[PDB]
Amino acid sequence: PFRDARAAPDPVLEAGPVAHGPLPVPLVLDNGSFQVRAGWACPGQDPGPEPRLQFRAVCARGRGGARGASGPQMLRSPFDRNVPVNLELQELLLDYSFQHLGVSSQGCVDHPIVLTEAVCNPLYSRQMMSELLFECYGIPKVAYGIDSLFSFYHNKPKNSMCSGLIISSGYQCTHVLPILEGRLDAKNCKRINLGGSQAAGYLQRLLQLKYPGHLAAITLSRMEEILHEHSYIAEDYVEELHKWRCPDYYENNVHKMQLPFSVFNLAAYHQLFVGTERIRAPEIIFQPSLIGEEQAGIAETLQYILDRYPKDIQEMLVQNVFLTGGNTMYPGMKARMEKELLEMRPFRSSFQVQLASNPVLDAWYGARDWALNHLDDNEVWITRKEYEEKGGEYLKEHCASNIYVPIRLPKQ
DNA sequence: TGCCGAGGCCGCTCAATTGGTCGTAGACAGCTCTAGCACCGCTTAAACGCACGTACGCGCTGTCCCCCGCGTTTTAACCGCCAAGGGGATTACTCCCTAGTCTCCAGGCACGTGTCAGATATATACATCCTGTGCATGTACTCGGGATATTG
Ligand SMILES: Nc1ncnc2c1ncn2[C@@H]1O[C@H](COP(=O)(O)OP(=O)(O)O)[C@@H](O)[C@H]1O
Repeated sequence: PFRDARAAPDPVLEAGPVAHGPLPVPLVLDNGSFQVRAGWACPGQDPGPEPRLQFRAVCARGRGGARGASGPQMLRSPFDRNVPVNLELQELLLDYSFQHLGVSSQGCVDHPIVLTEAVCNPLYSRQMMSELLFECYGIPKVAYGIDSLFSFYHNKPKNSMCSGLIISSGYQCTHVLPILEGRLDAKNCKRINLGGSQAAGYLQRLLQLKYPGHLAAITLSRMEEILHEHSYIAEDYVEELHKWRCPDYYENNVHKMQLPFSVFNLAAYHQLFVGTERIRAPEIIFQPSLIGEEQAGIAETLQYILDRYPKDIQEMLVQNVFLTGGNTMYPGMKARMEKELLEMRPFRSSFQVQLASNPVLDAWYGARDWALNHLDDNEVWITRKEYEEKGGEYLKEHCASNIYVPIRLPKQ
């Protein structure tokens, strides 16, 4: 039976939890598309004690017009396909986050910040995100990095130079990232235009067509439960669906999702039987052709990037296949990935598949551990004055960050 | 009996359709126009469409309560028929008049340009006309009783 989600927690703090040693403790801000995750670096403690503000990245303002609201509670959100592209709907998302974390007082946030961004970020987008940050909030110095690569940095066996493929899958994108000597080989990195949002959207539209008698009973927040709790990824889809074909297996494995009641009441207050549907929603990232979409999918793409290298460095970078982010949470994901990988390697060769320690939070914990180390490496950060000579389309090439290129944007 | 008378099958000859072959004449497809002026691309400052609670108007709804429907059959002539008669619609011919062709011939006017005006649009101020509302009676109605008209 379905549950309902929680809302409106009580995060309130003093003006700044400044510890011993250096006073400018940075904010660690994972600016996610599904949800934002934000908090103080809190140095000198091994386990990250409190990743506060776990909240959905969505805002309310309706037919009333005169007000808007920002916490977990018609709706809007600041992103287009995992790049932020909104003005004040970004501000009132930052404002919520700062106010609930506490801030000093004066006409700026006194603390430096580390902020996640898109695997590639359009130059205009980076420029705007820098302007909307330095101008309005007055931050002293800033760092941009990629969610996935922070999660890798967290999960590495050692704080040392590495190579691998990162497999990442968030709200509206999945990416395959080849990395060599700690550097993202962004020349031949690739992404797929699908993700967990689109899975839920498909599972919704399926069950709407299965039970037209009660369109209103099924809605995204209930699709979330069946997709998180009750769905799994096949080892081989055309074989799973084949064992699902016989009634004696079906009845033993179909999921009985009881709606809340007011004929045994199921003619409207149905038990929403999900069978094959609990496979067809996860599978979208491996076979986007279950939707209309003609793209290679996470299987053909991995082969298509992996055959663009010399045969020795393939055998190097496949030694660390890493799973992180959103959709990798499905049960069975490691097994499907390592089976699909076994067919596309030399007959006796070796590979290894690692799953992130906490697939959803390790991006933030990574950004924490990174900033807490690189406090004083002033070649890594963008300082407030640099933004006055370099127009905002500028970045500092540390590991776990997008590849910079010399370029400039006309503005007046 | 008879005879034959009446009787039942098969090549000429003509008269539409049908399809074929002859040759020749504009009219169709196409080219090059060429030429130019519309389509487009490129900006601009622009109007008007459109996605979106809430007051709330009325579309739809649960009751009882009766005529007109619903059912029958007698009959009543309506409608159908067939057969006969008369002509008038029809057919086939001969004489006849003009429909149609072409050709010459003119100027009527429909065509076209050449200028630029009285026209009507658009704004601002505005007063006024017109709508929506609220509000008495006056009639057009439904009924009952009797006179006149008309059917059988
Ligand atoms: N436990 C889970 N099982 C399955 N899917 C999950 C789970 N938790 C989150 N997701 C999916 O993860 C996606 C969001 O992941 P996230 O890393 O926050 O995205 P991003 O970094 O792009 O904002 C959502 O589409 C959601 O459906």
